[PDB]
Amino acid sequence: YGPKGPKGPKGKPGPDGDPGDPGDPGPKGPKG
Amino acid sequence: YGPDGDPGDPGDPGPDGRPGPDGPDGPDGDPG
Amino acid sequence: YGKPGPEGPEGPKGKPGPKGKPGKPGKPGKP
Repeated sequence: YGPKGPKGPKGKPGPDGDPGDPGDPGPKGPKG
Repeated sequence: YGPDGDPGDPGDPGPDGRPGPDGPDGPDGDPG
Repeated sequence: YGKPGPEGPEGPKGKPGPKGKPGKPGKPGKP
């Protein structure tokens, strides 16, 4: 038996994450 | 020769996603 | 020595982006 070969190249980077959660609501408009 | 080497490490986590959507419109203002 | 190991698996999907900006203000109230 012989020794195992060299460890392989690291994998490619993963795909992009999703867009973030929606922001909070705007404030109430100014009173008249 | 020997057995195949170990698999490479997993790739890097993918990039962070983009900023989330803008929040909803705020409620309209009170009558004066 | 044996042959090189295989390429590793692709990385996982990235984390969600930052939370979005606040929405715009409501319209001004009427007189």
